[PDB]
Amino acid sequence: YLMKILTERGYSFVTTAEREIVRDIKEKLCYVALDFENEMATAASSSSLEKSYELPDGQVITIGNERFRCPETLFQPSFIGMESAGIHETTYNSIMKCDIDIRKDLYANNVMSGGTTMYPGIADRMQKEITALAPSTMKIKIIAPPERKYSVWIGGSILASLSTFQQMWITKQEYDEAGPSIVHRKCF
Amino acid sequence: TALVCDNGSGLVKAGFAGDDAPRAVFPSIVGRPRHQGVMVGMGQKDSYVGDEAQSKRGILTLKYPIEHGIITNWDDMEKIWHHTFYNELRVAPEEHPTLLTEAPLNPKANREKMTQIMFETFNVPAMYVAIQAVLSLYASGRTTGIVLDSGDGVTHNVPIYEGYALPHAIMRLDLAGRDLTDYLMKILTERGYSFVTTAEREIVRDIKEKLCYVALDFENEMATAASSSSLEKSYELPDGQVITIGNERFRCPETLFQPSFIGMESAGIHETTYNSIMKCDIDIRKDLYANNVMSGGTTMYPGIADRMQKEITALAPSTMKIKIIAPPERKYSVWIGGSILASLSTFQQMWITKQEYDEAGPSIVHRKCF
Amino acid sequence: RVSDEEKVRIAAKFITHAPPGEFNEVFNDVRLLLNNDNLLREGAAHAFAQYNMDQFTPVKIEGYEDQVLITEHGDLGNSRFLDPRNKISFKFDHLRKEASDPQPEEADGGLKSWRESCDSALRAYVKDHYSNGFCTVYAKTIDGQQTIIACIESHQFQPKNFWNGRWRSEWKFTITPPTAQVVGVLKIQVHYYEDGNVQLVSHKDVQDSLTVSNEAQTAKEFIKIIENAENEYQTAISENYQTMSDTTFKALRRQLPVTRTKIDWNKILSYKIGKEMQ
Amino acid sequence: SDQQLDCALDLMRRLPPQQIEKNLSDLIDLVPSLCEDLLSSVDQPLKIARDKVVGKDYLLCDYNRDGDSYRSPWSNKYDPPLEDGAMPSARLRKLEVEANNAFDQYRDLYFEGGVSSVYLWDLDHGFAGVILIKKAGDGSKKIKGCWDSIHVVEVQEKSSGRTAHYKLTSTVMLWLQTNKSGSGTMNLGGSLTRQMEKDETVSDCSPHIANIGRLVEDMENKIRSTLNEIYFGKTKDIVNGLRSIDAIPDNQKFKQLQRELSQVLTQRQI
Ligand SMILES: Nc1ncnc2c1ncn2[C@@H]1O[C@H](COP(=O)(O)OP(=O)(O)O)[C@@H](O)[C@H]1O
Ligand SMILES: [Mg+2]
Repeated sequence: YLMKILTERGYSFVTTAEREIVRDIKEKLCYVALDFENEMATAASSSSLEKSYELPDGQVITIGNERFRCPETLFQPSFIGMESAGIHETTYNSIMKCDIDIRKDLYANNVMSGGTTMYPGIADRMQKEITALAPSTMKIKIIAPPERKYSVWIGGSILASLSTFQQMWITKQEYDEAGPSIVHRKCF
Repeated sequence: TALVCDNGSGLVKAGFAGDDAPRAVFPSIVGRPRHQGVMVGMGQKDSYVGDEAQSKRGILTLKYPIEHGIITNWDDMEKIWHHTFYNELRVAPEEHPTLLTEAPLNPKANREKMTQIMFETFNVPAMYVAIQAVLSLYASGRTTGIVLDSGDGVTHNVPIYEGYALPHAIMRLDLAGRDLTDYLMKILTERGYSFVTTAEREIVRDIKEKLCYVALDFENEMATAASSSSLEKSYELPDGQVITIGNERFRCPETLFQPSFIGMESAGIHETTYNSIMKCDIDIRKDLYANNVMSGGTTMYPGIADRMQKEITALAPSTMKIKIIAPPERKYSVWIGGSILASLSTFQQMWITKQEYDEAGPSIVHRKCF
Repeated sequence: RVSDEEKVRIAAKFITHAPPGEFNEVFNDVRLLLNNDNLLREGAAHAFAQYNMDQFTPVKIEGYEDQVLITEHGDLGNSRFLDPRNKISFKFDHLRKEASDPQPEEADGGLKSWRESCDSALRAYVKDHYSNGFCTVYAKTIDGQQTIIACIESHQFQPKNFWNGRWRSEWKFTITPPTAQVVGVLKIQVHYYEDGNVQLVSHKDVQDSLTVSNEAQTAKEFIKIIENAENEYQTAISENYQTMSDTTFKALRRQLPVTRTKIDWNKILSYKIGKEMQ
Repeated sequence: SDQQLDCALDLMRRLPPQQIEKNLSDLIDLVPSLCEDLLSSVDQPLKIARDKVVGKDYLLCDYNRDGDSYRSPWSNKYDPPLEDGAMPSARLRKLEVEANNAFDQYRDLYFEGGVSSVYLWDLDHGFAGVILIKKAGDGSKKIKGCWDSIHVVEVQEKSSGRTAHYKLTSTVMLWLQTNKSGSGTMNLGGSLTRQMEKDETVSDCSPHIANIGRLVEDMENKIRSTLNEIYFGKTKDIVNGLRSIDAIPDNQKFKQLQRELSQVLTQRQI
């Protein structure tokens, strides 16, 4: 989507090598706005949100409001034509499909993981959206660790270093006896 | 000429009282545009109702006004009733009394707002509200028995003795064909098929209506499905792709008998029926066991009568005769019973007219009406 | 063995804990387990009277209608009781529950104008709400002041359908102008034993106040507070039955686990692993 | 003789199901001759003992009793310490530890607390087991009541071991008490007893523990649904049938044309 909307300023990226360049631009320059309409208004009003980036051939590009339109698709999936709800609404629907007595602890222990949760505005925006969706007497805490780009691996090392996980492996003899369908029996 | 309208959670069945079949059967959906309109030589509406939504669902977001039996959106229900009265029946609602249906064990404000909307916006000479399972028993030519009414939003077990429903034994299960469609959408992801959009939900509904069935023995059917590909069936998508399902044909309706498949606390329809029978007095239990009547479209799976017979025979005492009646027209059975009730001679003095509503207000339906 | 006095005491305990309707079966059980008729007929004879005075037993007398209630408030001694409406005294047989010797009795005229006004409205209320309902109104002086006691009873003994039930209600207020305190004790006991066994015992104490005026208005106020207490008690019992499976029964055994699914018995260690990481 | 035993059973059957131990304590001093008879034929709340070696509680019944001592399932030792007691075989003990672990997880998932015990012993061809579950209410969270459950399983093998026959019988005792402002006190208690038989295939994909736990789980869910719907619902109906709002001489005003509608509908159907 950033590759598509970079053509508004005349920057055309086509090949699969240039997709890596656009990904690097997204990792370096994009951020999540707290309020999208006020951010669009202050981007149109003044040239104070623009940033510059240098291409591998030395050319310099500048983006002003593509910085927060690119991760707005996580909150408004209709930008790429998708009918689904945002990540905040998906979180609220996941909490509302649980038991009613455990929703307090689920609302207080929201954990963000992965590389797409590394934009430097996403925790406050998610807090505002969930606090809008949740009832007014509930406490909402969203936890974003600084090392959350590698969090599946750390918990995997924790799980693999445990004494009671050593019986949960799928051994070779079990694969020989049961074929490649025991992974639906021993693994969740 | 009276009007019989069955506003279900998934379909609307409306027609004239006295006919043997409904004249307008259309889906209860409102579609709204999703994309950018670029051509100006076009009709370019903003809301599509019924079949016009289903013929345009690829550029539309579909909404059901009724969710789990209760009415969530009243503007969309107004649109549904307007399309029913003026476009599918071509009638004037100022001249015809209208019979309406309502699921049992429902909030009273739903009936209040139903009467208020039908008397203030679509002004009728008279109106009446009836229970759906009682009409389904009336359409089957009997006055005593238990009705299993499973549709798009609710499943109900209603026992009726001498034309009167027994309200202390009415059982409600919040599982019907919409939950089965969503569970089929969930379990088609195992074979690699992704269905997300509201338009593709109708495709999965068509798949469920076309290919699914009820296994007599679930464990043996899962054993035979994992031994050979004799149960795999193919379906052709609207875009020409061919999908194949082998054991999702009987796992999806098993949520009717094992409701924990979608994460619901209640018991299956067989235990629900046995509980509804067992709450009644002993001298009517023989008549209720002998007169099991199925109703609605969710009872149209081609294995449900034999399975229900086996399970109720297992639950009941061994000296009890179990007979389950599944009429071939049970997709239209509330409407036929409403047609029978509205064409009776003594029913014509049970209409709630407009003058009594003026003298009473939006609370007469709890005293003159059931 | 143990002394016969201890056996009499525990037989009286067994008799006084009998469910409504089931008296003759309990009597048969104790008379077949004790195997001594002479210690049962006279050694424990106040147990039968105490059970009849607690269960609010209605007895149909010869002649007049509206079977009267056997309470401890209308006890005359030598197994005699009184009827405040019929102005009569009779002898009650607890074993066969039979009324005999209906000798006339005369009460003082002070507690008469304040009694019939409450009695007529209480009979109207019991006819209006209770199906098989009986009611009695007593009026007597205890703490230097006359007071009114109301007793309401309804039983629905159906042994062929394997269940019995009983509603009892007692109300009391001391007549003293300009205001008085009403105190009510409400009891329900239900037994149902078709294929297994289930019992319900419940009681509620309600305290309120009312103003004091002429007899008709204070009778109407007494009926009004009785209605507004018992209606809320029955509605609260129904709403408590509505939310049993989510609040109180879930505290003993849940219907489904918190995963909302049945247990995968091939993956017990996968449930056990998740609690070992603080 | 036997008539006295039947009278005692019918006496304590219709006693309130909250004081079963207290009512049984002062019933047995009446006739202390059939004390050994009725204690193997009535249902009682379970007893909790503590294994000091492993630090866990374990339930006491008549299937782990050797005279007066009781065998612990966690440490396989008696308390008080005797010698040459009744013991399972090594295969049976290896089955029993897995059964105790699985039913501990079952008790954690479904009961969220309480004591569970599983005891196994050998038969002529198969093996039998008793599963005891006890849960009392949490006093810190203002819950008063108790649940007791006894399940007896008999397993008969079929030589080759492809399939096996399971027979289950269950007894559940229960009581609850709530104290609320609008309702006062509310006591509800009773007991149910049910049976089940089923033949099932046994392999590496489904051992004996999975089959027994599946049968016990289905039976417990069925008994809980039956207790909530049939019995408490009948009690609610009896309560509503004793006293009624929507007055009896006033609720017949809206049942006048209903009789005419019913009779002309029966005319139409005939
Ligand atoms: N042949 C069929 N097999 C299984 N389900 C069906 C079949 N035909 C219709 N249904 C289901 O019946 C449901 C609606 O039936 P019906 O009771 O007539 O409408 P409503 O529920 O709105 O009253 C639909 O959700 C549909 O999935
Ligand atoms: Mg319907």
